[PDB]
Amino acid sequence: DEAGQDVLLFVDNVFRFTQANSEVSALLGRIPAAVGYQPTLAEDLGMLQERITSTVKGSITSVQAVYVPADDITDPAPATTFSHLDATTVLSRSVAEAGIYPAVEPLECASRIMDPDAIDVNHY
Amino acid sequence: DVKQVGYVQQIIGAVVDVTFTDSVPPVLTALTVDAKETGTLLTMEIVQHLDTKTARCICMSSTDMLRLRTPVVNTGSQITVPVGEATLGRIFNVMGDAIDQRGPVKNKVRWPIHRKAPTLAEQSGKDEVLVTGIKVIDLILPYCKGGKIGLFGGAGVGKTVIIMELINNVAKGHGGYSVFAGVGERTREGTDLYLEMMGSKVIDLQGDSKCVLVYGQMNEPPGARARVAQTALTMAEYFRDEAGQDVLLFVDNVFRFTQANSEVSALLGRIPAAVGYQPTLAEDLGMLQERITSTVKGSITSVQAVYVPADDITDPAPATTFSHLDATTVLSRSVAEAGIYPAVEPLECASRIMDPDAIDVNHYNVAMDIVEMLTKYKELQDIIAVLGIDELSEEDKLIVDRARKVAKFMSQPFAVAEVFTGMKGYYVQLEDCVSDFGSLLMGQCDNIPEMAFYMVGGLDSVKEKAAKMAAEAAAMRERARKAAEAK
Amino acid sequence: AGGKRYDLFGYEVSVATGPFIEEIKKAQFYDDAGEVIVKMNLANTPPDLQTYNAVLERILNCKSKRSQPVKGENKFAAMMDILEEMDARSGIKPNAESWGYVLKELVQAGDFRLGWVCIAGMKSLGITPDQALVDANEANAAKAKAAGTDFPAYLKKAAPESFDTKAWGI
Amino acid sequence: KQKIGFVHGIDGTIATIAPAASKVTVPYNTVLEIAVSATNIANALVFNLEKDGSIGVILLDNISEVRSGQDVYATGSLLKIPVGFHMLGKIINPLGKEIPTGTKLGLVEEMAPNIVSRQPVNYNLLTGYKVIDTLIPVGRGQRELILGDRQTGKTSIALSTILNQTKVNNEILSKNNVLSVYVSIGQRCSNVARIHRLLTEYDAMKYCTIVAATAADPAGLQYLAPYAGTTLGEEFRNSGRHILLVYDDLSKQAVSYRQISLLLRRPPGREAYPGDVFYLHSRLLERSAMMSPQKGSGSLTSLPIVETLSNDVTAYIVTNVISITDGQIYLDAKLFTGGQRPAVNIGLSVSRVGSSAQNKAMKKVGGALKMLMGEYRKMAGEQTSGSQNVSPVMIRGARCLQLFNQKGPSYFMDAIVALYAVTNGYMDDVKLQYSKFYEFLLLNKDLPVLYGQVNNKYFYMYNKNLNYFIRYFGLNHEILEPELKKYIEIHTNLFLDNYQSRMNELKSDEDLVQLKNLLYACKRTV
Ligand SMILES: Nc1ncnc2c1ncn2[C@@H]1O[C@H](COP(=O)(O)OP(=O)(O)OP(=O)(O)O)[C@@H](O)[C@H]1O
Ligand SMILES: COCCOCCOCCOc1ccc(C(C)(C)CC(C)(C)C)cc1
Ligand SMILES: [Mg+2]
Repeated sequence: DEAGQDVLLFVDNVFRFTQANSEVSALLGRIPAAVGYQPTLAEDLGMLQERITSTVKGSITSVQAVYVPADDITDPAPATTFSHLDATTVLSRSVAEAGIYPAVEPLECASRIMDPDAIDVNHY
Repeated sequence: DVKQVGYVQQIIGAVVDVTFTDSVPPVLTALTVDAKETGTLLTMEIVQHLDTKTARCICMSSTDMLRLRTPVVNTGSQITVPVGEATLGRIFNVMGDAIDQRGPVKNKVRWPIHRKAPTLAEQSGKDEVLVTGIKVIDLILPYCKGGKIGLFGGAGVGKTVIIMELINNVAKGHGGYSVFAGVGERTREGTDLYLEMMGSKVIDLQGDSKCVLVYGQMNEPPGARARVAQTALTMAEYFRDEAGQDVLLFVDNVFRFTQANSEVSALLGRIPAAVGYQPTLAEDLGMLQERITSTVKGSITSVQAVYVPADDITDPAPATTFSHLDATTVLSRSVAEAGIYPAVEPLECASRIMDPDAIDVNHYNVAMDIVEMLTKYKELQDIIAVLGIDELSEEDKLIVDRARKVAKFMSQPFAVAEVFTGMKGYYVQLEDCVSDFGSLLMGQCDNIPEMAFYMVGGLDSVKEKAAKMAAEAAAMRERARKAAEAK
Repeated sequence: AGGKRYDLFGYEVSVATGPFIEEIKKAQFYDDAGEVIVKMNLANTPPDLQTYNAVLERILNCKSKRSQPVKGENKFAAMMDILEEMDARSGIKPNAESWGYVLKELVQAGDFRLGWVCIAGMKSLGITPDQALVDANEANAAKAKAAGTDFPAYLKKAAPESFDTKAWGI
Repeated sequence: KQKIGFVHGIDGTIATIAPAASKVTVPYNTVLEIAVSATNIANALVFNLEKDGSIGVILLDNISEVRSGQDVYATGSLLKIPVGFHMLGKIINPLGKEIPTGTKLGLVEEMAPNIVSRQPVNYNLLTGYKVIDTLIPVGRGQRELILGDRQTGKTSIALSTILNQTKVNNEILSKNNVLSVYVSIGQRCSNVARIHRLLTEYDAMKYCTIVAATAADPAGLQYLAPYAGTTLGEEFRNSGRHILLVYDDLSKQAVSYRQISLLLRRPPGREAYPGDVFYLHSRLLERSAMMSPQKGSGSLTSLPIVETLSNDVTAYIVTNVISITDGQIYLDAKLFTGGQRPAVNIGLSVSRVGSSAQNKAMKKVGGALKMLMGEYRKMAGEQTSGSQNVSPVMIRGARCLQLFNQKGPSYFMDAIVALYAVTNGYMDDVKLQYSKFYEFLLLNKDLPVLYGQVNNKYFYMYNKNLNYFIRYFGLNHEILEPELKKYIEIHTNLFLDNYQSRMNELKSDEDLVQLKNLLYACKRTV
């Protein structure tokens, strides 16, 4: 806002922010939701994820890491993080054990600016 | 004499609590508050006493704009529903308030909704057969009077046409009316089912209708949908007892009758036992089914559609439902696409009354022989596609002919669709049907071709079609011979 | 006078569509006319064939769809949507008095090709089209044939031999 | 103004109330105006009542400005938003507050129409995609689900279904113009901006409003986004208009209802949801309808989106919405990655409204495609990875699958002819690679008009006012059938001779890439 500069915002990681409030939700008296998470997880994460966004003044090029426990994508914490991103990079044990790094599964991940018009046509 | 009044004390969703100053009314007792307050009439049935003067009551409509400590009128009893001839050709919600816009309903008396089940003395242990008129059912799956039946069908399998025909036949054969229960019914299907009952004259507005309709729709809370089948079944117990006759009770998916009660038990706070169904699963389901029984005075049969979530039979809702059923009228899209209508797959179906202790011996042996035949035909069908019909022996290809004849002979028309498709319908009796299949089984009608049995009823009816086919082909030969000889 | 008409569910339905037709003929723009069929429906007084044809009269005789201009406006599609509404949705069938309006528009607009479809369809349904408009349609056809307006110009242009995405104008 | 009480406690978005000494009754679903300051006010809603006198309340705005001890005034009226034709151009907030960008009031919760106030679906809603409008057609008043995992094309279907409706509603009367309402629940606030810019780019916002309840918004405001959208659609129904209504998405709406209900200590259930969360979506989707001629003959269609996870459909919400909806659409990522876009799975995708929605020209065509694809699967499933199959079914079906691939909607005229060519065998000599170039030349260009073949009085694919004859008479009609065949035959011969011959001769490095890019552009524009 003030300096008008461009910014990088690396985060390791967004999931520990989630379970930090999960460890307290029981003490607060909020009824827990499914897998052991707080009921206000999606709202609480959205109040942070929306702050991370470019404006007319500047641009934050954030990067986030997420822990997928047991390699289960169905966990609501990652699943709620899907909406709040543009490049949902995904890594997999299966590619990693094969000796391939970065252990990316290109089929399970897809970006937003993978368009015909935003980027070159040959690239697409 | 005067009437009792109570005061609300809390509202949590559909749940409402009602303080009194005297003895609380009984459980399941209905409590009305005038329409001036909420804007519309409002009924709530007591479920759960909390103290000597409080009465938790589940609400069947939306309790929006309901202030606190509003007056609440005790009806003196539970939900009194209409009953009678005037009920026919109409639609009723849970409270018996007609929703078809077709003026009032001129009924004499109005019976309560939670009637106790028939005593053991009122029962009739003699297992009887309901002559459906649909040979496919009657042969392999005799609908037992006072019994529960399963109907498994999605879209485009003739489910509607079956239930329409059942209404017609039971209206003329057994002289008995019917009743429909849409539990969690899509409100679109209410129109698509009420209008089919106008083209088929099952609901003759300017005449004598046959079926009652009861639509508890998805837009209604679960306190209503859970109390629907009791309504549609109370309509039927009048016809059972007073009119002294037999009745059908069609139930749109029982899965949605179970889900709604699960929701009620959740709202009340009752700990869900299992996957999420209420702890009172079998109780709330059995209080319904045990009223669906034969009697000395009549009968109520119930054709019940059942949804199987995830195709798993082990789930408590299907599993508890199956423990009450007696027959399973399965429907398949495969046979339907193969021209067969009704689209019944007899081998995967089953029945309980298939026992000569219940039915006569000929009806049993003939049916079991057909099951043997069509089973063998399935095996040989797995061989023909691999090897070829020429691979088969002379004994096998004969039953490969007769099984095809049988399967084509199961195809029956319907008087319901007589206006739509044009062809007549055939109400075929029970004993005549057994002699027909016994002829086709004993080989004494084998010279007849296959397609003659397609979409007919009764052996006495196909022979006109066989003669028609032969005469038609002979006329085509006499046309071709003289058209070629003239030139 | 007017025979009985019944809804789907059998309730009696009104036929006195008189005053609504005058309400249509006074419609200065042919989108206020379509907004009268709503009131006719909401009054349990659905539209008759004569009503739809009054609407087509205004779709033809009016100058524009609404007070302010509109992008992509078209009188023809309006009329034909009324016909698909009359036939398929409602069941009422058109008459010669309806295809007349539909044909006059294609003559005024000069789209001579679609006119011959209307001539080939009026003759399939058993209708006698006015020869005045057939002569005018053939006149516009020959007219356009002289000046190369028979087809537009952007189609007669030679195709690119190169398989470049830019040459084809994608 | 006379108050009812004062706030007692808050749990994030949730609040609690303590009644004043003057014990006054408060209704159950009304609005409570909280006096956060002397001027600013925090709207709210009653969600439960209690014996002792208290009100658990959901807060819809200005949550941070809430403090215990504040005064709390009551309106005595349900929630309601502005309503009318003065809203079609503008994004909004489910309280009606217009969101910026660089009278008549309607109730959020009204009872849906009864059966007598309805009509069986008879008219189609063209998504612009051949897939849907052929095999699982969407009617008006036909609520139809859109399932799939993340990033499959759900929002794109519901967003192209709007863009197709711009070319027509300009032409046709303003009674038959299906309008639209996009509804974003829990989506990122920038997605709404991209939708705004996109629909503004194609002049689709003149007939399309948007309801925005972002992830930063309260759960109670995400809870009421679809209700607000529906209430806007309801006057359009009551004014005889047609109207569409999209939800992106309901799976987040249920998270919001969970949040509310659990924090206000409602009894939980499966997946920690309450019992009446099936009833939640039934309060909503049943408001979709095809109304009766006593009710203007309007319609409200629904395209509710529901995100699955690992292709699960046994999930609670998915189970529920499938139990509610009048069909479904099922998108798959295994096909989205394989160049099949929109990536339907046609067997799992269903429209119980099969033909009553389709047009006269569409019943024959799509009825042939069912009889083509049901066979294409029995053959394609059993054949190897390496078998060559020369059969009319596999040929026509594979070329049809290529035609099903297209970015953005398609005009009806364009959708029919390209499929009539396949089912009747005209698109057999071409290759599976060059099918979209065949279609691009057939529809937009006109080869016989170019190459002199003009033995066709009227039938050409440049006018685009011709589909209103197809919709009426149908292509099986005698006048359109032979001309159709001639245009397709001549186009096919000219293609197979002039173009398909030059193509295979391009055995170079840069020419083949210059061609590959062409085909993958034809896929987009067509
Ligand atoms: N027919 C198509 N051809 C090419 N790309 C397509 C097609 N349909 C959709 N896409 C692409 O799919 C991507 C995602 O579309 P969309 O946002 O509708 O998916 P989504 O499942 O809603 O995503 P999210 O899960 O983030 O909501 C876009 O980048 C879009 O370009
Ligand atoms: C001996 O007489 C037995 C008569 O039984 C009558 C009651 O039968 C209960 C029905 O039980 C079933 C069992 C399996 C199924 C299947 C698995 C075929 C259903 C399916 C395919 C939809 C999952 C359906 C009903
Ligand atoms: Mg999306």
